[PDB]
Amino acid sequence: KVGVIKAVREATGLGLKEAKDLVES
Amino acid sequence: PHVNVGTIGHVDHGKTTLTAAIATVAAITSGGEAKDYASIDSAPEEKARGITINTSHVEYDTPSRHYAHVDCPGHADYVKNMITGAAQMDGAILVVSATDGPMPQTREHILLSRQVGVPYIVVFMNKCDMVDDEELLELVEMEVRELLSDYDFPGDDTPIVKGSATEALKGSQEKYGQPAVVELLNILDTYIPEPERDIDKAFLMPIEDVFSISGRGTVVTGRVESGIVKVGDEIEIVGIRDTQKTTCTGVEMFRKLLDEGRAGENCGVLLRGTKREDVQRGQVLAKPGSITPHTKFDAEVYVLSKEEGGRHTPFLNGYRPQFYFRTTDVTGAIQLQDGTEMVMPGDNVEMGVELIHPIAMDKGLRFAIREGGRTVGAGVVANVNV
Ligand SMILES: Nc1nc2c(ncn2[C@@H]2O[C@H](COP(=O)(O)OP(=O)(O)O)[C@@H](O)[C@H]2O)c(=O)[nH]1
Ligand SMILES: [Mg+2]
Repeated sequence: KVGVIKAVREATGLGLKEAKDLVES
Repeated sequence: PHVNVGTIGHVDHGKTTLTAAIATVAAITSGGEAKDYASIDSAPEEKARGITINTSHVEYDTPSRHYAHVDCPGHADYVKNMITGAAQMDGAILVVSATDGPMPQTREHILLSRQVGVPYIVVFMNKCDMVDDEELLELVEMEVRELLSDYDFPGDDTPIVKGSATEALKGSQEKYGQPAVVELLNILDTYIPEPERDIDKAFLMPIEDVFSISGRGTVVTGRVESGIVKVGDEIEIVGIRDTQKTTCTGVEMFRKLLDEGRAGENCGVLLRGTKREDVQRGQVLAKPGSITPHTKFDAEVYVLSKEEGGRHTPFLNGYRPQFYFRTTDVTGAIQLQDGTEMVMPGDNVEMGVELIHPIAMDKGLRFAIREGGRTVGAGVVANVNV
């Protein structure tokens, strides 16, 4: 989960909360 | 006592708001003052040593000791302040927003603190009032801990406190406000060791002028910047030439002897045996073994942009400007690393430097880079090699 969130954040340039919300959605 | 601190972190994360928060909370018991946000955000600009910096110098004290608090309104201002060392910060309050914590500004700020030599970082996270959740806060805490561990900082044992600067300014007694700034003050008063005094450091004195007195010997003048020198103290001459041994036979100021030469005062000191041409400006006097000379070293160099006077053209590998170490200029050849051929103005990276002759240096020493008398950058020694 943490790695996926970090990868998504690095890919989309969004914030931590937004990346986590997208990952959990 | 007196301690220098400051808030580092990403822009908009609330560094200025938090600085005002500690100001107002320390105003309890009149230790500080209720501080307006705008007054501190309007940092004055000082063009010291041909380098222009916006810095807001907040001051307050606690029952433990007085604090000098440093704030900058931008990344360039922070970088300039760290590298020119307007006020060395022995403690840094890493301001991390409760959301979007590990941004590249914080990424480079932690590395900059490591390079410049900030010994201790205390982590505080704000904007917790905008965050309703707990596991993402824990994830941010884990991220900042790992990032601190990534650059030689403790991380695992690094105190992390959680709050909200806006609530602290508002006056809410909720844990994320005044209680949060109150513990943060506690970690500032406990975790940060009392910094060493100049007079407590090992003796060192750069040599500015070399005299000779009949019947007395060789006199070298300069401001002692650490420790104490007394008659009978064994001292060594380190710098341009190879290290030479001598012994103190007298410390005098205005043709009158002093009991000892302390740090911060421009005393003159007599040397035993050494001749007037065996010593010259640029060399330092130091306790034997305290410092060593080096020609090759790695330094965190900030290249001034044209806005600070600076320079029109970028740095490049093989550029050999003059390097100024406290009393002397020495030609050093810039040596970049792999994948850095061009070094843009206004940036800061780590380069290797090879001086034409050795200079007494150790990690943490600061120097100016110039050509033609125009400052083209500033630096700080991060590693010395033989
Ligand atoms: N809700 C909330 N807002 C904050 C907090 N800290 C800062 N802010 C807001 O974020 C803005 C920018 O923060 P600031 O201190 O100016 O960051 P800096 O300019 O980089 O030092 C401020 O104008 C505040 O209104 C906080 O703890 N909680
Ligand atoms: Mg600011």
